[PDB]
Amino acid sequence: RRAAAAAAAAGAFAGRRAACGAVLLTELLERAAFYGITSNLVLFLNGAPFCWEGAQASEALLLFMGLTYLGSPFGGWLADARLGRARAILLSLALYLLGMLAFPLLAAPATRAALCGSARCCSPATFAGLVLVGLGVATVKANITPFGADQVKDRGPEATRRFFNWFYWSINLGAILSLGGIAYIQQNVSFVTGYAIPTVCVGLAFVVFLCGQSVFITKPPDGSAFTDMFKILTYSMSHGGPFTEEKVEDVKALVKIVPVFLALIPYWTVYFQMQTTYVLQSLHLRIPEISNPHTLPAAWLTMFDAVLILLLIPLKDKLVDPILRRHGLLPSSLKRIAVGMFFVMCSAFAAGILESKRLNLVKEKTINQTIGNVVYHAADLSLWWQVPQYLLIGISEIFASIAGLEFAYSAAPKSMQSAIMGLFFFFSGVGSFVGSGLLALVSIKAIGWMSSGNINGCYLNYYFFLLAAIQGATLLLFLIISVKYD
Amino acid sequence: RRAAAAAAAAGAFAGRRAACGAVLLTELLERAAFYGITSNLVLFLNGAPFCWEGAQASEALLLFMGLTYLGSPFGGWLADARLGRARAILLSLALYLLGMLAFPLLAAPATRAALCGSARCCSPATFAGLVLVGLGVATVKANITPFGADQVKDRGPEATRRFFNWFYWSINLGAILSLGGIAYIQQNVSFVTGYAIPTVCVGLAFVVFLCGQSVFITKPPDGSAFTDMFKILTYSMSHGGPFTEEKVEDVKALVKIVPVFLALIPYWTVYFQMQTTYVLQSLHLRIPEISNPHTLPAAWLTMFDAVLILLLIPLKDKLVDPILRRHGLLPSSLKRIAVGMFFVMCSAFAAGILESKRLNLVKEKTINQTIGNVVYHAADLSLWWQVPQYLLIGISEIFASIAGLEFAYSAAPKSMQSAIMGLFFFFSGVGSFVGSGLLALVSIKAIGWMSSGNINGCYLNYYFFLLAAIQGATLLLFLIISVKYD
Ligand SMILES: CC(C)CCC[C@@H](C)[C@H]1CC[C@H]2[C@@H]3CC=C4C[C@@H](O)CC[C@]4(C)[C@H]3CC[C@]12C
Ligand SMILES: CC(C)CCC[C@@H](C)[C@H]1CC[C@H]2[C@@H]3CC=C4C[C@@H](O)CC[C@]4(C)[C@H]3CC[C@]12C
Ligand SMILES: CC(C)CCC[C@@H](C)[C@H]1CC[C@H]2[C@@H]3CC=C4C[C@@H](O)CC[C@]4(C)[C@H]3CC[C@]12C
Ligand SMILES: CC(C)CCC[C@@H](C)[C@H]1CC[C@H]2[C@@H]3CC=C4C[C@@H](O)CC[C@]4(C)[C@H]3CC[C@]12C
Ligand SMILES: *[C@@H]1O[C@H](CO)[C@@H](O)[C@H](O)[C@H]1NC(C)=O
Ligand SMILES: *[C@@H]1O[C@H](CO)[C@@H](O)[C@H](O)[C@H]1NC(C)=O
Repeated sequence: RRAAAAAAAAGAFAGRRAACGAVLLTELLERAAFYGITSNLVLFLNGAPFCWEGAQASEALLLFMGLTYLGSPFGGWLADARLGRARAILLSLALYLLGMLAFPLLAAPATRAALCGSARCCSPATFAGLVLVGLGVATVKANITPFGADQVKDRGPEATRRFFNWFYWSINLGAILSLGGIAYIQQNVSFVTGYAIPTVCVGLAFVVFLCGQSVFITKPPDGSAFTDMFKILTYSMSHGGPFTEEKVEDVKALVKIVPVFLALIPYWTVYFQMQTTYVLQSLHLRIPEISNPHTLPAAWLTMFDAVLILLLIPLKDKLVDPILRRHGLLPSSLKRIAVGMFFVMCSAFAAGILESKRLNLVKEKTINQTIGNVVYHAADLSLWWQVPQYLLIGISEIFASIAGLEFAYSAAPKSMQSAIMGLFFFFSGVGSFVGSGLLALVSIKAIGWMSSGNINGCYLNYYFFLLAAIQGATLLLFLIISVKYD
Repeated sequence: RRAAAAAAAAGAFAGRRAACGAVLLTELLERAAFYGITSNLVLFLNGAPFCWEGAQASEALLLFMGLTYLGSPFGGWLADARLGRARAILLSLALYLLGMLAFPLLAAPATRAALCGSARCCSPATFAGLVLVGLGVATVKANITPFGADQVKDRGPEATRRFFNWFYWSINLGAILSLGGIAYIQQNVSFVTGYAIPTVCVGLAFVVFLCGQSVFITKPPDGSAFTDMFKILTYSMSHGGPFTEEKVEDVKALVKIVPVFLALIPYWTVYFQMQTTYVLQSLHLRIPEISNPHTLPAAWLTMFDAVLILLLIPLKDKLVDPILRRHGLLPSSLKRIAVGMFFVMCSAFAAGILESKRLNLVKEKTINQTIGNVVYHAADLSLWWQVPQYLLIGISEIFASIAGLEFAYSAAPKSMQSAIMGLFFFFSGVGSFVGSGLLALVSIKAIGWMSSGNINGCYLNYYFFLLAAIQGATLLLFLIISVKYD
């Protein structure tokens, strides 16, 4: 019946198999370049060409990441009011490549003198490159996600759900490629060759759109709507009556989806802190060697999470697209976010248990292992015991990560698409920054949880339990908000 | 509108304030007597009048508890087919008082010779008394709960929801009275006076119904329905067609509510194990003294849980009857069970954290404290640190315990009321027994979690984490079952 019809829709892609693979490949290459920059920025800045202090490099990376979140709302508005999505993404990719071209030249010893030969050694060029890269990334992220789902939007709302699966899969495949191959070359072979590859990736990602301009679905720009709902918004949030035709409906949609985005700040707060502290714990756990180029990169550890995601996304798809559809289970995009939050809390609890075990074991004996150029003191507890953690968050990223994008896409006005995604990725950055502040809070002398690269004297288990409690409170609040919204 | 109407219904009781207080008082007295028997049965059996071994007394108490669960389905059937609820409860209370009269006589030194003067010293009389008490308790429990809600059933389904709140409140008040006063006298003053009081409670509970026979709502017995849906059930589970008039509907209801009861076995499995191991942990924690009669009873520790429940039930009622009704939040009786399971899992995790802290602290120093007539080795960690546990389960008993009874009452055929409650209380016993088996499982030499009254050498934290995992899996399964049922 209806189920049969929906399963038949799941039979999507179909005609448009080109228009999609192009977007998937473009996002893969863009993510590969982004992770190539982000993985080893601090090592590059604190090295031979640049004599920046560790604090300066950390602040530079923090500003670069913050720019990629702050520029998203403005990148989305530019792609809706003044330009189309295709042209905006093309301009953003051109700017991203321009910012890309700076780092290989600085890495090269011959061309470094031309740029900055004659505190910070080469602050202007590096800052300009980082600003350009951040603006390009912010404009691409806020615009590629709705542009890709535009091709599959005609076949109802299950084709856009299948597309957002292989979009996340391509993102994670690009992350694996960048953090595995490029991050290895950047630290073992040379920085020139390690930074030339992501530039070539950006160059190839630009060619794909030019080749695929004949198969994409475009929408004419419309800034009149933005003017109507920004300039004369203060004149009113509802009850337009005879004045205005249906723009009051999209004003209602905006003011109704803002609270859902606001209630998701603690989710990102916990999620980014889990990204950081999980790697912190992995560094202090027994890591086996691979050979008899040395000192495997620390970025490889992050790969672990994404390594799960790939193996889950096909499987899940099959074992979720029939199984959960013919039974009418979990159809909405908000209950899936709730399930993701539940599994985030479970992962936090598992991490706390493992950290308590590690802190109990470390009092007996400790070994030294080198990662990069620094030796960490680790207990004699195998790294693979951290596998149960990464499953639970991985399942979370199966549910909460994709469903968040689906909700941001579907529950948004047609005119302001790619601008609601801008707010989504901006509130993600706000959550990341408040999470950094939370980490700074528990590090004070009054609490002393994170008073000290060795964490054998820091109670990471209490931090994990606090994150679990925050995630539980967020789960309850989000359940209430989702019920009220529906 | 509709909300207003429902809030007005909440304005219940109203006319029937007598018919209810009578049921509440009867259940209070019955629970006081039951907890008077259960609290100190082992101490009585292993003492001066009786020279039973500890294993024999434990087996006797286990059989007594198992009888109270096994007799529930048959007690409910007797109250529906052959008798009315009022007459069945009166007969059960008479039998309960008859079984009650045995223990004071055995405790008294003069009358002990008349009963058993001339292995187990007085097995026949004690076994007969325990059998009579168990049958009486089983028949009362399966019949008092639907009889009490019968008075308030006319004013829609919010009066039966308010009644089931003050019913649980009266149960917990009776538990506090029995475990605080009676359990104190049974161990400090004398067993004769400590067992005379619950007999007087049973006697008073019998008088209340005789006084309230003029204000109760009764239903004529109907065994023809039981014959129709038992004897010729094998002839068919649906599609009756011209044969039968609407009994196929109640057959459908039975076969549709059986899976929900089956999926609740792990809930009771975890809940009873939490009842036991929480007291086990409380015994090994620093307990302050009260005076300068000595050796406060161990049963007082159980009081802790119920001590919360009282303070929650009024408050909750108010802060849930307006607040959660005008907002249309959590109206069904199964989502409340799901919330209770969530809080059970959270309590298990908190208990595991506290147990890990206690096991870390015990390695430094240990103190000795006497409870009853046995000294426990306890860490120097305050007992009140166990408060966060008992809140989380207490909230659970606010949601899962009451809503389970509401679902058992509402989702049941009109003819088989008090027989579905029999199955409810029987599956509760099945869950209790499988929980006892689970505790016996983790005590084997292969696992060794509970290899040994001192638990300083037993990993209770791993047991708590296993209970939390079981509760999470039960939460997921129950969510799926509840969605399919609705
Ligand atoms: C006892 C004190 C702590 C009050 C507890 C309130 C919390 C525990 C309970 C009470 C009200 C509940 C919410 C009421 C609103 C809904 C909508 C319901 O359809 C799905 C669950 C959800 C999201 C509930 C989540 C849990 C909840 C927030
Ligand atoms: C979703 C939430 C409720 C999960 C519960 C996690 C929190 C509330 C629980 C888990 C472990 C619990 C702790 C268990 C052990 C200790 C150590 C003791 O020295 C003080 C109490 C304290 C600190 C408890 C505080 C509350 C606690 C931290
Ligand atoms: C609802 C469920 C999933 C909650 C998760 C609880 C379980 C699955 C988690 C919580 C703590 C985790 C443990 C953390 C620490 C250890 C000790 C180590 O020597 C073996 C792995 C092991 C044993 C992990 C096994 C999985 C684990 C027990
Ligand atoms: C990835 C693997 C572990 C599959 C995971 C399945 C579990 C995690 C998910 C998938 C399907 C989900 C259930 C689908 C059915 C429903 C009905 C929905 O309206 C409420 C939630 C509930 C009860 C979901 C609970 C969580 C659930 C059981
Ligand atoms: C660990 O490092 C410390 C500091 O250099 C050193 O003294 C100690 O011997 C090292 N242990 C091992 C096993 O290398
Ligand atoms: C605890 O009990 C043991 C065994 O009787 C005893 O030897 C020890 O001294 C006791 N400790 C205290 C503080 O009483």
